[PDB]
Amino acid sequence: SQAPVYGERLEGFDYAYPVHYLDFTSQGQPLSMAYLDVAPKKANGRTILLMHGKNFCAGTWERTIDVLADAGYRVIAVDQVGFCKSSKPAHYQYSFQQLAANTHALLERLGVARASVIGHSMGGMLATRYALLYPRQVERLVLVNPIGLEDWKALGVPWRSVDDWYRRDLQTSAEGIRQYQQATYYAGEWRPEFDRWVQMQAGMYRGKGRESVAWNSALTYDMIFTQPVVYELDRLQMPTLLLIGEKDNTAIGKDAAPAELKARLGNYAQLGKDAARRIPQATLVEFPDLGHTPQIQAPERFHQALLEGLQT
Ligand SMILES: [Cl-]
Ligand SMILES: [Cl-]
Repeated sequence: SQAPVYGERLEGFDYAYPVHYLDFTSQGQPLSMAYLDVAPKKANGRTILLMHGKNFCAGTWERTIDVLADAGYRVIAVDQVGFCKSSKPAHYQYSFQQLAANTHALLERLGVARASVIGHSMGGMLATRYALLYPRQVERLVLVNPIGLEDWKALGVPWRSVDDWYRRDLQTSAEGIRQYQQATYYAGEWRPEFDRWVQMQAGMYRGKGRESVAWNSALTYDMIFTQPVVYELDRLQMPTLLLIGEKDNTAIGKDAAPAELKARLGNYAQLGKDAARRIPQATLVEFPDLGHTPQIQAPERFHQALLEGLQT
């Protein structure tokens, strides 16, 4: 339907590639991580790991998967615990290290010794933590409009409790999602193909799993707010490519910030330059006219930059 209802683990919503699952135990819980694993026709000898944003899923990478597999990469796209088709635990203490370790464990089981890691938005923050933890196993890091290029709390963004994130998140609607995404993701543009991703998210808040979805969303908002990576960008040991749509204005808590602080948050035109300065081996690629999700807003241009930036 036009306002579809999806389950707690995105039951009813199809990814464009076959979905696999890995069962494991963490923090005393049985958990399941969904992932895509796509092989190239002719292997180039490299493997790519793709990490979704907070509000997107492994499936939202579909065009990037097609492009990279066609270029000869093995492509793995994983749904983190708390997200999408993976488990929504009743209880979990989230950290970027814990999620990175869960992912590292999956890559071990998939036989991957080393990968090039691409993270969008929250996935970028996570990819950063992954790269800090496992540098010998990350040959190249790519961050696509990552969050975490400024430490919001340190700028004066007011803290919100897990409980208050939870109550706020239960109000999520497709109308509200679209208002946010058209402005922040796509630089005021909209195309009908963007609607699939809005309804993917909105439909989880319609079903029987909506409280579990909201609770995990609250725990992961808390993780993003309390556990910055920005101070350690100077520790990154491999070449890092920053692909930044400069119309992005993403910042945690920007709507509860006073006007004077709103005006200063999420300035991606500056945040990219700042990150490039601090990362030892950085290459910055700016797209002046694209927003938070350049890979969806302008797929051909984004993919041409990414393929070239991945080359050794
Ligand atoms: Cl704080
Ligand atoms: Cl160190």
